[PDB]
Amino acid sequence: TELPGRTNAFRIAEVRPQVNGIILKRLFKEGSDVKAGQQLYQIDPATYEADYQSAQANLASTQEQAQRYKLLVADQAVSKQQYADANAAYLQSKAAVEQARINLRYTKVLSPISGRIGRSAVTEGALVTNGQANAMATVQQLDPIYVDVTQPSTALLRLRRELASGQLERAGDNAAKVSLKLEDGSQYPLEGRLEFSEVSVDEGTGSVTIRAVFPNPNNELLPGMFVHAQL
Amino acid sequence: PATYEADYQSAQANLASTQEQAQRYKLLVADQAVSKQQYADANAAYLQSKAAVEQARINLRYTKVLSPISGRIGRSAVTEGALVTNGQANAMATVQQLDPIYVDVTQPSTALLRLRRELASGQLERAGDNAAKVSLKLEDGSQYPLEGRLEFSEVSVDEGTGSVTIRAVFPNPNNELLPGMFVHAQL
Amino acid sequence: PATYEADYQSAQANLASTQEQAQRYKLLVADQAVSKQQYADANAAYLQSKAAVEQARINLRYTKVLSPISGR
Amino acid sequence: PATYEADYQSAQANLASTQEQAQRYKLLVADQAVSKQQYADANAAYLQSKAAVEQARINLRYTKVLSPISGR
Ligand SMILES: O=C[C@H](O)CO
Ligand SMILES: O=C[C@H](O)CO
Repeated sequence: TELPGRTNAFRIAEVRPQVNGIILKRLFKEGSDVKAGQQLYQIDPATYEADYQSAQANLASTQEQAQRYKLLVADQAVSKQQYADANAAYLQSKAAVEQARINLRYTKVLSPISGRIGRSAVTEGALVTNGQANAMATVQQLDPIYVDVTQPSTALLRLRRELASGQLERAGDNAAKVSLKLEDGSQYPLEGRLEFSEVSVDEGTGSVTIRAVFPNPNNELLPGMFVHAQL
Repeated sequence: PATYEADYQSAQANLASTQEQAQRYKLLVADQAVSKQQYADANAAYLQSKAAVEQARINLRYTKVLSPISGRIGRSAVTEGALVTNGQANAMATVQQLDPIYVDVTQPSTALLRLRRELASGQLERAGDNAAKVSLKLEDGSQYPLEGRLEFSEVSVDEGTGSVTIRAVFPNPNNELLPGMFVHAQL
Repeated sequence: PATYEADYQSAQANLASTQEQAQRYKLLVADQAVSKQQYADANAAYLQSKAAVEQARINLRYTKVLSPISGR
Repeated sequence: PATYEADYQSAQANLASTQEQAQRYKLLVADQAVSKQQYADANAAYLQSKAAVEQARINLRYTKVLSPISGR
């Protein structure tokens, strides 16, 4: 039995800015392989870095001020007000620093997922805004790769029982071993699982959609291919 | 939540401050050691802080997107790293409780009555008040192993057709039954 | 020196920023892609920063009270 | 023509405005008081207005349908 389907990325993530600024450098090769947590961009941190330190200086000051008054009020050398106001400022500073720190951190646009980044929709030197609609880039885990197969709800059961009645080659709980046949006609050398748990159902058709998972090193398989699973 | 968490704490700091200010100034005006203005203003700020904090708290909370129902989630319409907006048109994902599963049956208003009386006249196998036991037959032809209730209380009526729609309830562990199947209930 | 040290770095951070700003705007003005009033201001900030830094540096330095003479 | 007449004057009002705006920004770029890009946007609007007015004028004129040929 041959089940028609489309290959899809195993995982998709969008790269976006979370701080305002100018793209200083784009540290990645379009179309290369990037790891999750890897810096993909550098937003000119000249200022954020400046504010952050400007802040810490402030906190260092107000903090001393406060700690000194805490001591003094205990001996009434100072009033309950002055200490209150002093500890007030101290708290505000401490807050500012934390916000400064957060923004500086967002200056290094990291990759959320491990996969394959394509073209960078943003040129170096460009202006980037937190909340902006468009994404700077898109990474894609392409190794284990999906193959979305759609069968009429009936067939999914039929297969499901053959799986339990040993009539199908086990591949794991709810998974049968399968082979892939490119629209090329050729036979993808490796083979993978065909999980039976449903992922979606077009109630307007009643048909179900399940996923096959093939190993894809060498990156021979790419999203969008019209293939055929085999049981 | 890096920031929401930051604003929330930034806020709580403030409240802690203004609250002290108030509770104190509430005592000085008490002995005319501070004008009515000074205290009114102090309690003003205090109330504002208290409000700010509550709003910060609410936003932080929404940071963790929970599932409203228990059931089966399908694909996630949103990728990680994506930008999400309150009020946005599209839903991030849809959960569907498929275990007890419904089977919408449509019979002409007449038939519904015919069956309703057989139910009362014991001519139909009771399954509960207003419910008769029923079996399911997939469009496959096969016979769904389990069986369930066929509630007679109407759910909707296409007045343009006069026909009524009632629901059958089948157990569906194993998740063999899925939405959209064209089946047949049997009595 | 906890603070002086902090102000001093707080400062240098600032200068590093305004300095970049200035050096860049001067390029723009040369293409008339920014009013010289914008540049003037940019270089104005740069000079203030540069001044701040120097004063910061001076104060930090005075943080280690040294002995003027050799003796007892 | 109640409206076409209104739109035509509504427009001319606009043009009179943006035109002044432009002519003034034109003296600024001359003294590097503004960027080329600014005088650009200003002159951009000015040209759009001038176009709008001409279209308004044309339409108002057609409010008076005329005969293409001499005949019966
Ligand atoms: O931008 C999406 C792909 O990475 C490239 O073209
Ligand atoms: O929500 C059901 C499917 O997973 C998607 O669209």
